[PDB]
Amino acid sequence: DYMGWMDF
Amino acid sequence: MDVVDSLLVNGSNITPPCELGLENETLFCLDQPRPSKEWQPAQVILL
Repeated sequence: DYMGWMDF
Repeated sequence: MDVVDSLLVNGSNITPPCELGLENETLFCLDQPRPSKEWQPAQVILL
């Protein structure tokens, strides 16, 4: 997922 | 996205355009934006 690599 | 909507539609992804008329499905350089929102451009700047 794209919002996932750095979800924070 | 509220911050820079015109840059996230015209251009969209961080992969640059290479579009040749001889080729039908042009996958040279640019991967086709999926999904077109903030997405991978926001994650590459750290957001």
